[PDB]
Order: sequence, then C-alpha cells, then structure tokens
Amino acid sequence: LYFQGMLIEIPNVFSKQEVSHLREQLDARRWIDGNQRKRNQQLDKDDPVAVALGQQIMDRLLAHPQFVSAALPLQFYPPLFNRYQGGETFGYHIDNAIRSTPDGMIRTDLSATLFLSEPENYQGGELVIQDTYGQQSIKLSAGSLVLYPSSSLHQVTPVLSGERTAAFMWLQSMVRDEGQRRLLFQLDQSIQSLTAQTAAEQELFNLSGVYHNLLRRWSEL
Amino acid sequence: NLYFQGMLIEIPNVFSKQEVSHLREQLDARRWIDGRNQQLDKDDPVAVALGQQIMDRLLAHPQFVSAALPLQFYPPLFNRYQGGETFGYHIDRTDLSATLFLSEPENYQGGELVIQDTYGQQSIKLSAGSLVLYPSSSLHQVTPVLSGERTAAFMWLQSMVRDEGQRRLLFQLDQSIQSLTAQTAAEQELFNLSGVYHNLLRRWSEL
Amino acid sequence: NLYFQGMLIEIPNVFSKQEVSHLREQLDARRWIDGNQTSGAMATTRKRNQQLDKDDPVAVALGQQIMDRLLAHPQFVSAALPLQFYPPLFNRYQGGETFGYHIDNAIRSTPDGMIRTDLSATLFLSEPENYQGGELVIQDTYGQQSIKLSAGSLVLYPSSSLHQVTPVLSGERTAAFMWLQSMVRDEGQRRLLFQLDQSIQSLTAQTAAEQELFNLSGVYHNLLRRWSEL
Amino acid sequence: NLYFQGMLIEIPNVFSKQEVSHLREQLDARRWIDGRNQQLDKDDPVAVALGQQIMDRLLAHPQFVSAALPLQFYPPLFNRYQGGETFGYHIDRTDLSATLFLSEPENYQGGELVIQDTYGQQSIKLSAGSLVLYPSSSLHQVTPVLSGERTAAFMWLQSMVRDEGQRRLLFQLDQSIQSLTAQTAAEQELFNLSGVYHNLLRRWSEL
Amino acid sequence: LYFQGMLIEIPNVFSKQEVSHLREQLDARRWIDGNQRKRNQQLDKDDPVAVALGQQIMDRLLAHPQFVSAALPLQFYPPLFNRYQGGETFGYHIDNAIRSTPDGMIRTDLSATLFLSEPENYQGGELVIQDTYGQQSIKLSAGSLVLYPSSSLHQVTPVLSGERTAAFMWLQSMVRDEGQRRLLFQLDQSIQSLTAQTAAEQELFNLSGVYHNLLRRWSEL
Amino acid sequence: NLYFQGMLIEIPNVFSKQEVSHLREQLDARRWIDGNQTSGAMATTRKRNQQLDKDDPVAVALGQQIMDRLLAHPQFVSAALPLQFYPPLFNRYQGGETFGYHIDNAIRSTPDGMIRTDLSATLFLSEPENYQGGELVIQDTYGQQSIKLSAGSLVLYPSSSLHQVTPVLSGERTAAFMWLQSMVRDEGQRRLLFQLDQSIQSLTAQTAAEQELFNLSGVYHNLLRRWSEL
Ligand code: NI
Ligand code: NI
Ligand code: NI
Ligand code: NI
Ligand code: NI
Ligand code: NI
Repeated sequence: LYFQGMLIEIPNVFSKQEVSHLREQLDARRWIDGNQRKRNQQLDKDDPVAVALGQQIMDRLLAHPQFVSAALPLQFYPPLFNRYQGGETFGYHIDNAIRSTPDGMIRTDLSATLFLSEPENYQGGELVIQDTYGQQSIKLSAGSLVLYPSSSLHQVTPVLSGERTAAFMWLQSMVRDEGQRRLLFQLDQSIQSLTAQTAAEQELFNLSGVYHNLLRRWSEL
Repeated sequence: NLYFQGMLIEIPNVFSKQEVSHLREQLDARRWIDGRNQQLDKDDPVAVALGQQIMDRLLAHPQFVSAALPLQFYPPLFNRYQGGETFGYHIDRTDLSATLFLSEPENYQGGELVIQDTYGQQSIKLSAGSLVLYPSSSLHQVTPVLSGERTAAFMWLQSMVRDEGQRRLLFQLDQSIQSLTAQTAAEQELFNLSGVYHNLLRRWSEL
Repeated sequence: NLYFQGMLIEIPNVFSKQEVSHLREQLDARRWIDGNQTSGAMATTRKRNQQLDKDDPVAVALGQQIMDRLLAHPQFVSAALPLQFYPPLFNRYQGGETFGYHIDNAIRSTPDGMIRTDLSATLFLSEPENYQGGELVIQDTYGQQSIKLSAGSLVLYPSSSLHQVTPVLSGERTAAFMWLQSMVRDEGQRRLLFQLDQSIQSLTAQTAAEQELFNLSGVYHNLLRRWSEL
Repeated sequence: NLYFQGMLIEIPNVFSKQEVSHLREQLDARRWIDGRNQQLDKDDPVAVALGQQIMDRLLAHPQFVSAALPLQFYPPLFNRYQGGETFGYHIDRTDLSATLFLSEPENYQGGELVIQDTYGQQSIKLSAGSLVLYPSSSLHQVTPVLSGERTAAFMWLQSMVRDEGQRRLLFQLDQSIQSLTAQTAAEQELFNLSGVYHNLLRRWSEL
Repeated sequence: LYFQGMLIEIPNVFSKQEVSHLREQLDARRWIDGNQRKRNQQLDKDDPVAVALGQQIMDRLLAHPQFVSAALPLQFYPPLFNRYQGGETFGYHIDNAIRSTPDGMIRTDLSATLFLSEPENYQGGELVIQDTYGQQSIKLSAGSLVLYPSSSLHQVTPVLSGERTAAFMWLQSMVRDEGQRRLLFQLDQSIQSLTAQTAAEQELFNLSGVYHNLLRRWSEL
Repeated sequence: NLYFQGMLIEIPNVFSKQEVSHLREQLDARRWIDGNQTSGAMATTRKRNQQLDKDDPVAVALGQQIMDRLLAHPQFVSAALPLQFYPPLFNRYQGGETFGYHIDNAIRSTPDGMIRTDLSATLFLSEPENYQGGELVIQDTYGQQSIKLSAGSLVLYPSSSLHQVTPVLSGERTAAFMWLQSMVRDEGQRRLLFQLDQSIQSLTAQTAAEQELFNLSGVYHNLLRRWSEL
C-alpha cells in the first residue's frame, strides 16, 4: 500500500489468475468505440457481464480494509471498462464534481482505476495526474488500483503499442473534506500499527473512541 | 456573458417567439380554473406535457443549469392574470422559484413580479420566452393586471447548492470561465479556474 | 420526569409486564441461531450468544412494534430526537454467553440506507432477577456503569462507549437491541434540548403562566430547527 | 415582560420625562452644526458627558443589557431633524444601532425611523426617554420632519453575540426566566432554565 | 489525577510545606466580610499579597502538563481567596457565562478551587456540584485542585466547625466545546501513556500530528 | 508565477544578495547564545544550535524589516494570507549543530498575544553551497522533502509537519525563522484562494478581458471574506 503524494496505490486487489479470468470474460464482450478530445473503446454500461464484473470489483474493494479506510466509501459510480490501443487516448481534462448514476446523483470525491493489462505489455497509456501538490505518471501492475482525487487535471497518454484494459470508477466518500479524510486515515493506520505492535488494549480502545467520534462529527451520509 | 441583477437572474430567450406562440396556441385551448388569479389544473394532460417540454428545454440550457444547479424540479404550473387579478406579498425544499413569461410585457398593464432583496426590491416583467430565477424565501407579489392578459409558467426546484450567495458565486465563476473560453484565454488558466469551480461545487453541494 | 445517569438514560415501563410476556411468547417460538461472530464492533471481539435472523418475519414485525411504541413515547422522543432507526435485533444470553468489550461502529448499513450511530438502545425482555450476570457494562471518559433493567424498560446510551455484556451464568437474558441516528448530531446540543424540553414539561405540570410556556416552546423549536440535520 | 417587535426591540422609559427635560435643557444650550440634518460635534464636552450618562443608564438597565449583550459602545451622537430634514435609505464591528428618543413623537410631524425586515418594514417613533434597538446591517431611513422638531441620541455597539437570531433567542429565554421568577415558579426549573441560558451564551459569545 | 465524572482532581499542585507558606502569608492579610444567598470572607482583589500569590498559583498550574492538557487555558480570572467558618456558606447558584477581568472580558469555561485547608480540619464546607451527568461533594486535601465546568449548579455547604481557606478561579479555555476539549484530552493522554510504554516513535509522531491538527481546527484565541 | 512543491512553497529573492550581506553584517556583530533547549516543539527534542536573544534590539529591528518586506511581497501575501506573525528569531548551525525530528506546537505565545501556528517559514541567510548538511527535512502524510535554498529566499510550510534541520558539518547556516497565523485557518481553503489569485494574476499579465478580471476578483474577494477569521 503506497501513499505516493496525493494519490494512493492498492496493490494486488485481484490476483494474476483473477485478472486473467476477468479478462477472458471481458474480452468476449462487444467493445464499442466513441469520442465522449477522446478516442477509446468501452463496454456498454448496461452490458450484463460489465455490470456483474463491476459489482465484483466493488465487492472486492469494499472487502479491502485499507481501501475502506483511505476512501470511506458511501456510494460508487458503477465501474466502467475501457480500452486504449493504436493511438487511442484521453486528453487533459477535469472530471465533473457531480455525476448521475442509476441510483441517484453522487459527488465525485475520488476517482479510481483498476489495471487489467500489465504495464510491460503496452507502450504509452500512462495515467498522468497533475495537482497543486505536483505531477505523477501511473501505470500499475494488472490487479493493482490507483485511488486519486477527482479534482486533478489528468490524462491517459496515447497507447502506441499493445493494449491497455482497465476498470474506471468514481466514488463519493462519507467524509467530504480531503483534509479530514486523510486525518481519519492517519489515525486509523496508527491504531492498526499499534494493534500489530501489541500496544496496551486500553490505549487501542481510547484511540478507537477518538476515531469513532471524529467519523461521527465529520460524516455526511 | 449574462450577469445577476442582484439576488435574481434573468435567462433570456429560453424559447423563441415562434415557439412561445406555439405554446400559447396549445395552452389557450385548455380549461382555465378560477383558483385572485387563474390557472390550469396540475393534472391537465396538455399542462403536464408542456410542463415537461419547459423542463427539458431548461435542462438543455447551459446558463440555466449553471444558474440553478437543478437537483429536482417541481412540475411547472400555468397561471393567468387579467382584470384586477393579483397575488399579495408572501414567502413560498424549494431553493429556487422561476417564472417563464408567455405574454409580452408590453401587451399587459401591471402584472409586475415584485421581489424583495437585502438592498430593497425589484419589479420584473420580461419578454415572452424569457425566465426569471429567484430564491423561494424572497418575499414577493404579482401586482394587478388592469389591462390585457399575462400568461406564465411558474415552477420551483431544489438546487444542488442551497445557499443563494454560494450559488451566485459559482454562477459568476462559471460565466467568467465561459467568456474566457470564447476569448481563447490560456488553456492552463482555464483549467486552473475550472479546478477552482469543481472544488467549490464539491464543498457546497447537497444531493 | 426522567434524568440522565451520567451519559445514559433509563426509560421505564416502555411496555407493560403483560405486553413483555406476549412479546416473549411470540419471540420464544422462533428459531434462535447460535452466533460466535461479531458484526457492528470496531475491532475483533469475543462474542458468543443467540439471535433471531434479521429477516425473521416475526422479528421484523415486533421490531416495528418496538419502534412504533418508542416513537409514541414523549420522553424517548425528547431524549433521542430520533431521525432513523437501525431495525431492532433480538438477542439472548445463557450458559456462559457473553459479548466482550468493544466499541460500536460509527456508521451502520440498514435496508433504507446508511445511518450514523448516535445512540444505542436495549429493551429488556427478561426480568433482571431471573438471570445471573448479563450486565451491560458501559464505560467512557466520564465514568463506568453496570445496567440490568426491569423487563419492558429501555436503556439509551452513546454508541461511542466502550461496553460489554458480562456472561449470563444462570437463567436467560432476552433483549431487543438497536441503534439510531438522532436529528441532532452533537451530544451536548441534544442534552441541552432534552433539558429545556423537560423543564417546559415540569412547568406545564406545575401549571405555569401559559405565555411563558408558549415563549419557552418557541425557544425550544427555534433551537431544534437550528441544530437539526434532517 | 417586554417582547421583540420582529427584528427590533423597544426599551421603554430608559429615562423619565423629568430626566428627558433635564437632558434637553442641557443639549438645547449647545451649538448645533449643519452636518440633510443637524448634530452636536462628537467632541462637544456636554455631548460627551450626556453621552456617558446615557451609556451608564443603559448598562444599569437589565432589559437593555439582556437585549444587546453589550461588549463595546461607540459614544452616543446627538442629532436633530426639522423643516424637511431627512436621512435616506442605507445600511450602516457594529452589531447593533440604537436611538434614544428625546422629543415626544406627537410633537413633530414625520421623522419616522423606517427599518427594513425579512417580512417587510417597521416605522418607529417612540415616547421621549424610550429606546429602539436594531441590527446595524438593516436598511433604514428617517423620513422628513415637516413640523416641530425631533431630538435624539444615536449609538452603535458591538454585542457579545453577533448573530441577530441567536441574540433574540437568548433575550426571549432570559425574559421568560425573569417572568417565571416574578411568578415564584419552581426553583429547580428556574435553575435548569438559567443553566440552558448560560450554556447558549457560552456557545455563542465572541469577546 | 482522578477523572471522577464531569470534574477532574489534580492532587498535590502545591506541597504541604508550600500550603503552609501560602497560608502564613494569606492569614496575615485583612479578611473582608460580604454578601455578594452568601455570607463568607475574602481578601480584596487588589490586595498585593493576594495578587502576588494568585500569580504564583496561575504559574504553578500553567507548569502542570495534565492541568494544561485538561483545561487548555487561554486566560484566567485572577485567583480569589475565600474563607468559610462559623456558619458561613455560599448557596446554590449558577456562575455567569461572561466575567469581567482587569485585562478584558472572559468566557467562564471552567471553574477551579485550590484547597488551602485540610478537609479533616473543618466540618462542612463541601463543594457540592450538580449537573445532567449527576452530583458530587468535593472536599480535597490542602494543595489539591478541583477543576469543574462553570455551568454546574453548585454550592459550598456551611462550615459549622473550624475554617476552610481556598483559592477560587475561572478560566477561558482555548477550546470552547467541552466535547472537543475532552476528546483532545483523551488523545493527549493516550499519546503520553504510549510514550511511557515505549511505543514506536513513528506512531507517537503520527498521533501527535493528529492532535496538532485537531487543536488547530478547534482553538479560539 | 510561484507553485507549491507538495505542501511547501519557495519564495525566491525576498531580499537581494546585497541586502542579505548587509543583514549578515548587522547580525554577525551580535551575541550568539548556545542553546541545547527546545521551545516550540510538541515533545522533548534533541536540539543544539546558536540563537540571538528574542529581545536583542538588532534582532527585533531586523525581524521587523523581514516582516515588512514579506508583507510587501504579493506572492507571500497570496500564499500565506498573513494575519499575525510570531516575530522572527535568528538561528545558526555549525560544527555538528542540529535540530532533531519534532512537530511544532499548534499554539504559540507572542508579545501581542497567542497565535495559531498555521504556517512556518525560514528565510535563508547563508548560501546553501557554503555549508555541508543543514537541510530542513519536512515530512508529512503526502511525502518528504529536503530544503536548502539560496540566501534571501524563503520557504513556507505547514507547522504540523514532522521536521528537522540535519547537522551542519562544515561552514555555517544562518537563518531567520518564524510562524504565522493566516487569515484562513483551513489549508485546503487557503490553497484554493492562492490558486484563484495566481490565475487572476496570470490572466492580468496575459492582458485578458478587463470585465472577466474584475468578475474573477469579485469571486476571489467574496471567498476571502467567507473564509477569513480576523
Ligand atoms: Ni477523468
Ligand atoms: Ni410565490
Ligand atoms: Ni455494542
Ligand atoms: Ni443609520
Ligand atoms: Ni460559583
Ligand atoms: Ni520546528
């Protein structure tokens, strides 16, 4: 779990075997073209395999304690499967703050990309994110996830060779403010480390009480 | 660009003159009930259908979407004022109220939508096909129509941003970003400003 | 006139003895499922008890009767200012069954969406004299308390407390447990509202000047409006 | 008990009629400057001394102290309106503004202190020796005095509670506690209510 | 350091020897009577010995880390020296939320009594405090301090035998909200215990960072 | 056009080289006092350096010249939105002198009252090439950075950071350090204001339509008003 700047990497969300089973199912579906500057391919949002596998990705992420701690998810925009090859790219843009989903409107606090192609198997296709804190290129291993704020100016550089398949999504967090969400995450991770280091049980409970209190003060459901 | 006249915004030419005639042709053929003013029944099928057309047109209007940040519409109602008919001072979650004018302001005497502000009040009668958008909490009235007739569509809506000041600040920021986009201003600054806009929208929105 | 015991409040006689008996007659004829698994505690907890399935029709129905009764109880409404309940769950403790020290999760999922757990509540459905042990021990910054109330009484307490149900070594403890999100998030604000309300009620009972009662009610409703998050 | 007439409070009989005559006797002997109305110089020693007497009397008045929760006074100024003299609509940290009336309202034509509210506006002319207290942010005017003369003391002050609504809620709570104290209500409830009052004052005060 | 309910006891703020030296100085001064229902004795606020020794009490309290942690003092109402004997008492009352001091107005967040008589040496003179949380009688050892919220309904019961000398004061905290102030105190004390238990330095720093952040979010200076 | 490096910002050439030289000439002739004692760090810290006394007249005077210069610097004002400074202190590091890992206190006392330490700042008064070591290492949740800037440049950073000054093993590092309370408490808000301001300045330099510049400035001032605590 790497906390490189403003963005967080969750490695091995799915295994290499699970990624292959995901790809065998996804590759069989009908990849539709589009320009919605952008030129790439996607599975239709209502494709039943896309819907089913997107639910599997959400279930898996919701079963990951570090993901849950870092993002405190309230509601996901259902995963969207995308593909970039032969010069396909998504130019610099800012994501909209509000997005319409099948179960109402959500505030896009965080964006997330699950990689379904190995980085060595495609030239280009880097996810470049740019903020007031800085700039980074992201091209993680198949099964790994990058979680980043939706406010970032970003792009997917052209894939000049091979192909890049990934699941993309947005999510509304229970904690709106990034500063508050990072403080909670910091406190939770200290509690986890102290638990692993066998610290006094009374202090683990006291700190967990502080955490509970802050989450109760700052959450918006 | 189109600014805010204090605490209220005018969206001109939501419908063309030809379109407004076509709306009036359909509306005028319906049964107007004496409910002091007049109106079409909320469940009148032509009122419900034109109400839906008004909503679709408004949601397709970037300036309206930006000004209101609509979350939920309450279906438009159709009213009419003539021969001394008026609506006294009153306050009407409805965040915003709107009137789409369906009669030209010159074709009737009186019938001014008077809306109170912090600084005083504003009297509004816009061109047929134009809309006025204002906070539902504002004290307001429709002065008597002593000659001619005033037909209009009136509606309420929940906004994504409940605070009036926050909603205008966002609108002004958005409107300036568009104007700079038409002027071909530096890309990096257009992005930096949009970033500021979306950050404020993330801070202030309630869905 | 009800008062807090530190950070908790007891609401007595929510159901009569005869109603508790009828509730038990219905509950006892259902399928009680052994549970050694925690759900709702912040860290891993040593739990061993019996429960009715959350979707048991009789459990759902009586859960609704409990919520309906609580919503009709003026002192419960004043103390908790309920916005949304996590539907009541029925649990039982006997033969060494216990729920170890833990803190309840701040956020819980319910069928009608996610709620913030402002307050926890237990409706007692066995008489405290009829079982040994089974004390709800609630600990916080401002002290510690052991609670076993009369059948049909309810205890209301913050979900943030460090708490446990000590082992029941003889007899059986049956109860309905729940959480709720209050209209008022902050505990200090919610307690000030309860205090103001309760004073208005005492002054009403004492036959105080109606204009003063009216004015104080106006103050109460203005505060409630300012501090509520609906 | 004495309630709030919407967003403004009237404090009657701050000074008696005899005392008001004594204040006017001293004030009327001074040099009034044409600064459209009139006033005494801020550094006029009799104006400064009577200004201090007004402040002392007000700070000794439980209803005023409770209504304003004064933190800091800006020294009272003395104005006069006659023969068409008026003060147009305007907004004036000054939290509150106050006028102590030094002429009987019947002894002059016009000269109404008009103050805008959320619901509309209020026209105020009180008895000599009475005071009106209102938010400084309120839009207001003094209508022309067409006959007789209107002498008054006007002042601003920082309150301990900046929010108008919070300040009225506290005042109403306090006023009800006093009334119940005069009625010999149960001691325990009088204490419980005072506890609620002081808790709100602790939450809302800015010193 | 006992956290009995809503109130906190700080024992041995001054030693028994220091209390005797305080009392030798205080007993020489002119004790003035008054009814400001109340009947007790006090030293005049402008008595130079009272002013000097009050400063010593504030200096000592500001040098006590647990006092500083619990109260987070911003400004004190200078200590007032009081004495109860021969039926003298202070009946049930609520302290005013706002108090005027020589250096401006303060909000009375907390009240505090430093005991300068041993409890065994006077019959009665109990400080009875009553809140929504409950009720307590307080009559601590000479040199010990009780710190309690100023919102409490309270009294000093009559002293029927001997005498009770004490320093009383109010203080405005940097953190207005009691709930927030207790959470900070809880977090600080966990950090101190973990430091004493030799927990990983990185976690002590992380938790101290959380504390710093919360104090910066909630303080009012 | 200045930009943040993660959570910190460098303001270059606050004073010219000639002015830094004149500042050093005045500072060097004063009495430097050996200090092994921490003041302003949250926990006990291993510190060993030299400082000028806080009440040294020349230190007070040059501290005022530094604050005056910073207040006249548009980019410093935009980044920090200063409300109140803790008056600058002059420190020096040589011959193994260092300031170990610590976090600065959230609240500091000053002669004109208590301040909240929103931001920390160091004005460099030795060239980074003229000493070995003495890097200001600033660490937080979002990364770590080592800073040694040109003489007369300033680094501005959050006081919440875990940070140290690594040992100076050759030459000497002289600097002025300070804290400040910003008009805007929240760092996220303060950064959004800086971003908006800086864009308006770039658009001004690019000769953008004056009505748009005016409108954007109105937005900026409305935000500043909403988020300031004066
Ligand atoms: Ni994107
Ligand atoms: Ni209306
Ligand atoms: Ni529990
Ligand atoms: Ni005025
Ligand atoms: Ni007292
Ligand atoms: Ni430091």
